[PDB]
Amino acid sequence: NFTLPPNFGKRPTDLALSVILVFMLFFIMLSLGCTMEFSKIKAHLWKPKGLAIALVAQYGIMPLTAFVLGKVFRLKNIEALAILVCGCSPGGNLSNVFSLAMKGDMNLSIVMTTCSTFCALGMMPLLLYIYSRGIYDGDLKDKVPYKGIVISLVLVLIPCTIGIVLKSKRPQYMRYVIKGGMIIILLCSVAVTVLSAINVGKSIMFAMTPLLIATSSLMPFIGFLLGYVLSALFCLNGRCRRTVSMETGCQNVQLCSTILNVAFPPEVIGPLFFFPLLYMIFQLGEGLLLIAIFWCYEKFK
Amino acid sequence: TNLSVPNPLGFFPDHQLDPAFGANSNNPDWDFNPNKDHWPEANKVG
Amino acid sequence: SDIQMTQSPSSLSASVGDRVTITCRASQSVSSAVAWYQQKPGKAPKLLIYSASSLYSGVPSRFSGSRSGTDFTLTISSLQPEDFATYYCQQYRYSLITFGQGTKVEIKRTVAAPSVFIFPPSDSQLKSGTASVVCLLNNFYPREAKVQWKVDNALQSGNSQESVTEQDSKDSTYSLSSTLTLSKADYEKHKVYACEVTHQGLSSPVTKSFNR
Amino acid sequence: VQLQESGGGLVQPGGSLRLSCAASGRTISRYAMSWFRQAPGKEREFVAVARRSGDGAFYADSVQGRFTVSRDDAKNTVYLQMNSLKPEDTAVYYCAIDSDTFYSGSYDYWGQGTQVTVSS
Amino acid sequence: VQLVESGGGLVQPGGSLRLSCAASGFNVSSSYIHWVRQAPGKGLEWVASISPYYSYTSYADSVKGRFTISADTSKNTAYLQMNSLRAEDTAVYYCARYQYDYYYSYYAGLDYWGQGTLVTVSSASTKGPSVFPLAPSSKSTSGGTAALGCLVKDYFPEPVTVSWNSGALTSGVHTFPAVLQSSGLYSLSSVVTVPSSSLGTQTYICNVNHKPSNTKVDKKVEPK
Repeated sequence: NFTLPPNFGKRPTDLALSVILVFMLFFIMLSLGCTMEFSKIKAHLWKPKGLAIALVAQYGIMPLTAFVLGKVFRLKNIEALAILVCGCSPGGNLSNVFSLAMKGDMNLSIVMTTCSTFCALGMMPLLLYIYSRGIYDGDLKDKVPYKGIVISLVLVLIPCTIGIVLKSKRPQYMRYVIKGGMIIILLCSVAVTVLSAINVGKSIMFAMTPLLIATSSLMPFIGFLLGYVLSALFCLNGRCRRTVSMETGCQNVQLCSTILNVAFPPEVIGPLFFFPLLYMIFQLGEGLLLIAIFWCYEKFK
Repeated sequence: TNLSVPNPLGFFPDHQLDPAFGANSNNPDWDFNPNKDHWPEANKVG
Repeated sequence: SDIQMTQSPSSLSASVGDRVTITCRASQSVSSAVAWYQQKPGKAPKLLIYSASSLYSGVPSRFSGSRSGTDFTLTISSLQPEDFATYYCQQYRYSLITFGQGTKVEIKRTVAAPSVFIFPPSDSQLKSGTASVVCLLNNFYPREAKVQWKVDNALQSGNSQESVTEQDSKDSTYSLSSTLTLSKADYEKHKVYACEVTHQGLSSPVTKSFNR
Repeated sequence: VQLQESGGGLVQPGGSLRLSCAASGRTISRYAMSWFRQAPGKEREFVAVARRSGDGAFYADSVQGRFTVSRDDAKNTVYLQMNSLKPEDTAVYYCAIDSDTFYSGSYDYWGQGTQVTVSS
Repeated sequence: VQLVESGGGLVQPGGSLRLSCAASGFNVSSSYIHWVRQAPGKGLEWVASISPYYSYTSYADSVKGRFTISADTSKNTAYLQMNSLRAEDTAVYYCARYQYDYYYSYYAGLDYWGQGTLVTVSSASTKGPSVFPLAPSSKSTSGGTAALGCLVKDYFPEPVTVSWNSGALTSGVHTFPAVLQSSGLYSLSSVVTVPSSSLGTQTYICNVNHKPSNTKVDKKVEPK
């Protein structure tokens, strides 16, 4: 009894949103390119101590948390499979923003996200095959976008490199560039919120089951907490710990949405078409809440 | 059977870094898996 | 990418009151999503069993279903005179539905040797410009025969067609006619025409020939 | 390829026998056998055919309801089990194998056969 | 509950035809309508499916990109539209529903099928059949059995009726199925048997009819 509004995915508003998101990505990456340095990235890649910790934390906490949340809340097979697919996904590129708002080591946020989206090529089908047994009796190894992952990695690294060279060579226009980036990001965010609201309409009221909301709100917080705790167990300096926490918590959500749609028909998925959106709107909320808490603490310290 | 170019800041299937933006239009050629799975074990808690 | 089915018995023959077991095997795990149809000749298919174990309403109690991993079977407790038809196997747990090859249950009786006749082309057809030679196989029960055309101890291929009638109502026996169609030059060039027909009930092939 | 037929003898009317033939050439799985009776100096006639494994056991018309045919995949041997013998069954029973996978009837290799006579 | 098809006919290769499935007794806006094709003398094959509620549509591998299936919830019909019809698409087309099971939540057998409309594609045109009598041999298993015959050739339209002595001969009459020649036409054979008592000392003639034309040929089969 769940059906999306007619002609979903092809109306002009959805095209407007899908074009606005690309400008979001380009200008966010260009702005973040004004913080990183090539020499420090080379140092962080030639002395891998926080990078391995980030990889271990992400790929040993997020999939296991997804599996445990599926087995504890007594979810359906399709819901548990969606959660598990949304767990093994790479770190994504919101971790860079959340580690910028918390005074992290930006150069390492780029090593962990590029390396953990290139290790994803190998470790996403492996973890899916290891964990999906007893849930799905099928092949999910040929539906992972390998070529898409590589192309996305290169296309995401391009604007960051542009920003890095701009900072290194011509710092005269850096202030204007960063101000324009911030204002464009703000405008495109105000655009995205209202455009997504109009696009979704009343069809989201069918995708707010208490189990779905509870799991999609408990997964990112547990990711944050466990990433921070495990990074602190290895006595890191206080900034790498926050970067690791905010890279373990945040996930590349679009991969789950493009895998579920390829594997399953629109009627089997049902309300789970909106679960990636719930994950995004809860991880944004938790990131903002933690940023506010951190800044309130830093004021008093 | 999946050549979608994912967008990190995305939450819908039609959020891809393709300049042609053919996913939002008709005949979107990004999922070459016409043999979907209608599996009946999708409402069982086990 | 399609999910093939390998329905094992092709032309199972069982008389009235026997037991029939048709086995359908899926190349991939299709869970419990197999259905069995019974298409009588000349009519639309009906539904007998769905989910590979249940029973569609109205079907008599003779039929049954089973599933053993990926192996599906259909069992008829006791054959009836209206149970002789073609049965198919289906799948559900995939978008592209694939049927089965089909099992034709036909009546059983004693083996009867065929009667072979030949017919030279008629004069009117000869003056029309074509020469068609027809060899008839009359009233042979086991429908497995090979017809070979021979002229001057030479064998043709790719220039003959054959059609087999269904089981007779009373005698329950078949009938096959093989036709050789030739151009005028080929017909006039050769001298003798013979047909070689082989059958299980025939110790040695019987050859019928005619001279122009 | 070659084969030999065992059994063969004289029995009272209404008796039974186990006319059998092994296969010393090769395996008979994927192939088929059949039995042929040879009336003395009259003709060659067909009595029973063994199809492939679990496919059919077609018999002739005269022997239907009395005879029985079984096959051994492991030993490559078939048995022509008879029942309620009559003087009309006096013949030298021959053997052959079908060389076609689709039961065409291309009986290539025959056998020597055994003489069976019903003694009243 | 019943499904009815319409639109079956003759289509030249490369042409287009529309098949309608006038569903009655339920609503297509929620059902799951299928199209199943049976080639002449072959097993069932799958063509295309529609789920109008979710607007999810899937086609088979052989007809992917040439067949288009639609639904009309206003008129309660399902349409299959074909383009570039190859010569191998001649078959009978069935419209099938999709049963739903409530005790075990998933689809069940395709319960209801339509009668089916014969779609035949070929570049030939209607032509009357030609009758070539098959003269029985004087020495052809001489005794109590003599074989006659009467062969009809080179007619395109599939239906054709054959009878002997205007239905007065129904003993051992065999009417073989029509066989498609490589030329694009059809040829059929009819055989009867007689006690060979001077060929039954009676007149034996064919009675071949052809509705898609105007032909009634009564050829007298005489011994050679």
